[PDB]
Amino acid sequence: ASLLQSERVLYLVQGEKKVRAPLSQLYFCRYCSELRSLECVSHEVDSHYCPSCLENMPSAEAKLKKNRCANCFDCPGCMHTLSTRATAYYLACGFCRWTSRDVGMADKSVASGGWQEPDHPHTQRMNKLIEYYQQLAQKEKVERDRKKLARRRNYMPLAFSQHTKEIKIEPAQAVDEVEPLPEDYYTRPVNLTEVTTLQQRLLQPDFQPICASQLYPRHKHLLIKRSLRCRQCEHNLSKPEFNPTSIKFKIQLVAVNYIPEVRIMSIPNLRYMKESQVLLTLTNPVENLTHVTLLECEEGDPDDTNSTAKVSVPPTELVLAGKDAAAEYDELAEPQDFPDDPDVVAFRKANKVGVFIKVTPQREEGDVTVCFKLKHDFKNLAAPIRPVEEADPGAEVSWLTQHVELSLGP
Amino acid sequence: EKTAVVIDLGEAFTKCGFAGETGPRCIIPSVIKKAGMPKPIKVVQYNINTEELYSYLKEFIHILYFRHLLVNPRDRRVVVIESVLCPSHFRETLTRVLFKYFEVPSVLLAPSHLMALLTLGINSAMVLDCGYRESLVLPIYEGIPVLNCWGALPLGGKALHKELETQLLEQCTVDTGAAKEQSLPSVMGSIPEGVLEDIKVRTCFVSDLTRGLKIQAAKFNIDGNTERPSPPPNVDYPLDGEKILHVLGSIRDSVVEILFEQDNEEKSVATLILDSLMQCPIDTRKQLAENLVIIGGTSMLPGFLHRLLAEIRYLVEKPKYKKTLGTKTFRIHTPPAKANCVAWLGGAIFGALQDILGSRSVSKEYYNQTGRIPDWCSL
Amino acid sequence: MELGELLYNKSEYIETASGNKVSRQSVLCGSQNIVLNGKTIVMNDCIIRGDLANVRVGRHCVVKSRSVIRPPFKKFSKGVAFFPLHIGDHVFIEEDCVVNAAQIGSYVHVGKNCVIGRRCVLKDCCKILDNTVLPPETVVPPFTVFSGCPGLFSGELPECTQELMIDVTKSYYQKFLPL
Amino acid sequence: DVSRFLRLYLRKEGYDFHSSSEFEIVKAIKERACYLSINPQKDETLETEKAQYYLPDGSTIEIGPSRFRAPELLFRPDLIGEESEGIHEVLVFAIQKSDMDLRRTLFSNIVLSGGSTLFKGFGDRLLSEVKKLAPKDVKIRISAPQERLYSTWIGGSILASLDTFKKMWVSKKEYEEDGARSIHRKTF
Ligand SMILES: Nc1ncnc2c1ncn2[C@@H]1O[C@H](COP(=O)(O)OP(=O)(O)O)[C@@H](O)[C@H]1O
Ligand SMILES: Nc1ncnc2c1ncn2[C@@H]1O[C@H](COP(=O)(O)OP(=O)(O)O)[C@@H](O)[C@H]1O
Ligand SMILES: [Zn+2]
Ligand SMILES: [Zn+2]
Ligand SMILES: [Zn+2]
Repeated sequence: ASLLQSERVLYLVQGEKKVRAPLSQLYFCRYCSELRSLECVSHEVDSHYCPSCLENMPSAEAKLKKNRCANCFDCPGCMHTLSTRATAYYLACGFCRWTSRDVGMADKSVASGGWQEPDHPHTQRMNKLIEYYQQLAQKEKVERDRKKLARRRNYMPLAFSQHTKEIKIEPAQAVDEVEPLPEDYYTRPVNLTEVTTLQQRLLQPDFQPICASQLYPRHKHLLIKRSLRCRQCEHNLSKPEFNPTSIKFKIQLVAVNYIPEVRIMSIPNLRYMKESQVLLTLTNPVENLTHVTLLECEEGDPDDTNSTAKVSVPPTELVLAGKDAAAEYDELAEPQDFPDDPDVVAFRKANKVGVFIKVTPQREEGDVTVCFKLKHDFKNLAAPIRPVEEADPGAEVSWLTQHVELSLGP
Repeated sequence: EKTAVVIDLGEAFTKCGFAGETGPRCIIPSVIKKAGMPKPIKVVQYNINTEELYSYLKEFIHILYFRHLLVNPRDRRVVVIESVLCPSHFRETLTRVLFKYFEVPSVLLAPSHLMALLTLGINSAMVLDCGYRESLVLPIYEGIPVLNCWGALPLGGKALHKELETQLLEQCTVDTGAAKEQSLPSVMGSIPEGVLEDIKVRTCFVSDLTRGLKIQAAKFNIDGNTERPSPPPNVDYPLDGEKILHVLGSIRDSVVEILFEQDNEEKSVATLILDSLMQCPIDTRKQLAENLVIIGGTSMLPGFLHRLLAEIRYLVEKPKYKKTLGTKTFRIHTPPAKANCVAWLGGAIFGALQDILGSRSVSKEYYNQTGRIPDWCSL
Repeated sequence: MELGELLYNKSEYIETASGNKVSRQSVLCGSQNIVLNGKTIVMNDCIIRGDLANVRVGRHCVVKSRSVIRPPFKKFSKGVAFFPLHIGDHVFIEEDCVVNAAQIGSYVHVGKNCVIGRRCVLKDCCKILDNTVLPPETVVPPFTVFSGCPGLFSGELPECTQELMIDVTKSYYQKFLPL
Repeated sequence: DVSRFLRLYLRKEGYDFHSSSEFEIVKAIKERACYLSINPQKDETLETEKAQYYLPDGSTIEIGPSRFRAPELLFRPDLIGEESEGIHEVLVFAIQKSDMDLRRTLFSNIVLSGGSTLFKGFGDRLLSEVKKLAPKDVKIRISAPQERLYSTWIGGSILASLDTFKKMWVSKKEYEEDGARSIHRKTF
């Protein structure tokens, strides 16, 4: 993904918004015939979990607990998951040696149950204001409803019947003179250790304190398990109910697991001329493909193009064997030996075929970029078939063109 | 119905959380770390192409709705707090991102000043908003914002950060750790905005009116021989590990004065209240004066509220404002949440009102049909 | 380089046995307790100490040069002892990297010159970036990237790591041959 | 006030003119590019060209919809929130306040003066806005001179030249003897 530079050769997406992304990041949509990007697809929320103590919490409990773990804590000074140490328990960090004793929080007899965050200072005033505005909003709703049904009736405010407990909040008292800056600030050395930085100030927003002794450790933030759903298609992919300590997908779907992935095996000279060898591995068990197209003339956004890649080669039938094969186990005649193609095809191993592209570098100053279209026989299986019961000839016949953009090192 | 989310996109920091809460859940720098870019690009930028702005806001809102808040965007409503006279194309884009990409049920474009008034409970009050870009004031009288008597000056965070950078480069004394124990000037051509902001918050403070008025005349040096008050002690600040910048005591209490300096025009952060209040209707004068509100993170700076209220009462006695605003009692309101998170708290208090929210707010079905967001400009 | 893995020619001196290749330059003081079941690679000047260990490594494990894998000591009131670490399947430890980690999960790409702290657990399908410090007793979830001197959540990985990482470690092993 | 309200709309387009010097170039922007639409609602729905204006420094600014919806506040000052009649209203009200016999002749003789009538399509809008308020089938002639800005002075220049002016003005010795009223009583 990162070790090999997947962020070089990119695949194009069809729709409203055109995007150039690596095949590793993209997803293939099986309901229809069009691969779509992580940007294009809509995101959902499945499950919440703590990154320290991996515990799958339900959606209801998260809303009550404000998307936080009760047991785990993150240090305020540096941003790292704290650890309980005994002597009878105090909270301490590994990276920085900030303790819970420093700020002056008393040690608890019970390990987890004892620790808590103080109640918000303006929580009582809050509820009183909500209830005042709630009652006041309810009056406007009744007024707006009464006005709307009178318009809908269209009786011109005809008086058939006779027309027409209060909550009163006291408004906050305005101070005559606000407290001045203490005379300590004048003629006193300022230790930058004692006062807190903006980053660690703002992590505790309810009462962001200037001094470090006031700054208490906040609960550790819960992380999210994303599930993707498309515009046209319904489902796409999702994750299990035990995503904590699991790398399994409930429905595995990705562009590399359907569309044939292209990789630049060899990179030649960048001095005005060369011959680059690229591989075209298949992922499907049995299929056919072809890199025939030259991306037309000024069509399909070929603005990035800074070279003329010929790739004048007819289709080559490659197949993947999901099994541990030996070094040159058997030599097939019709697949390998019959299309010898010594100039075009470099090598043909198991689920692998090297192809020579004749690029024209140094058309611009530098940063050589090549546009070429790749075709493949997509066994869609859109119609109802149990273990390939249906023939799926019309599906296999369908030729899907992916506009690839390979970027040479330069 | 579900508890509607509140977002407040600012140049420096964005406030995020859920309605009917004591304060915002997440507050973070309004930036995004794009691959290739060493410094992260700012998400809100006025006067750029729509497509480039659309991509930045799409990237940012995604981070807010998944990494910071954990909730589906399509399920529950939005309460977008944005200041009055926010650029047209920016607000149009922000809504278009929420309605098209995320497919939110309904957005409510509340003005920050009217939201700040709800938190106190008082129906009428003057509201000063000392933000990053511009320090804006807007009188709110019994629910109606008075756009006629608006006021704005570029004396916020950005103007203060720039002033600090200028002063530090003049009196530049850093200990690199390479025979740089001796005072070394301007080793680095520019100082990054992240450092300048941290220096401002920790080192620099707002002086008293009496001491400040002397500092103004001192640096001017208006036919006087060393008429400055005794500064605080010099604070040593680390830059990128090894390099230790010695911050001069004069810089700490002089950097702030650019806000409260008259500069001939008679245009300070203090004057902007009195300039607006004098332009207000004659009946509204005494009610607005008595109910002052000071929001924005720039006013959090230590001893700002005392200097402002003092500087007001001094500028009152000045002959221009002496006639109209002579015998007026200026009293400041202390909001429940902190000065930075007053704007957000209003939107949450408003978001808790499910019945009024749905009616006032613009539904997606209306936007998809029309493609016209309602504004204070003509329809 | 552009998806394709590049050639690396090894010298004559290297201990090739049952698929497992271990550079003779690289000392592994404590050969008894350390175990390499699969076709593992250990590059030159690397350390795998047997300080009361049980260092089990993967099928296609890779450890680049100047890199150390030492077990951590558990500060227990009952008895202070070195906790035996278990490197997962298809693990890629990058060059000049320090590892004091207990239980490193399968299909992981540990970055270059990155110090992992004492008693540090890593779950499967994660990636630590280069010049990063994971503090002692930290956990990293699957499909995650931890970075910075603090060592905290930077973002998420590509969905296809389980399938992709197999190609990387196996290709490197296959491409890494004698001159 | 139109210059002040244009500055507000220019900040709503995203261009600040905070300085007192920068207020002068807002007055220049107004004077250069600001057209009064006959129907304001139709021009708002229509997508603007966004005509570029060049500043003294050299920088370009796209004004867009602020161009036409700024001077509209003359004809409809309730939009911003200023309690006034309006330029179309004050003209009609002034005629309607006068005696019934003169109304027809006063509608038949209207003269535009000053600089805040030179707005492009001012006469076109005013004629339309006056007609609907004024009585039906009444002849409304809004006779603008070519020198509207300098009309007030030219009048004084003609008045001053006449021998009657010699009688009208107040002498320095008259002001010393008569008192303060001298200037007020001779005014008319
Ligand atoms: N707690 C604080 N203490 C001191 N200064 C602060 C604090 N929070 C923010 N600031 C400063 O004041 C500014 C407040 O800007 P803010 O109101 O968050 O942005 P915006 O005006 O774009 O909504 C910040 O840029 C920062 O420089
Ligand atoms: N060509 C013009 N187009 C639009 N507005 C103009 C034009 N010329 C002047 N103005 C406006 O009219 C003002 C001039 O008013 P003026 O006629 O001098 O008033 P007075 O009659 O009191 O002397 C300018 O400040 C400007 O706002
Ligand atoms: Zn689809
Ligand atoms: Zn936890
Ligand atoms: Zn810490």
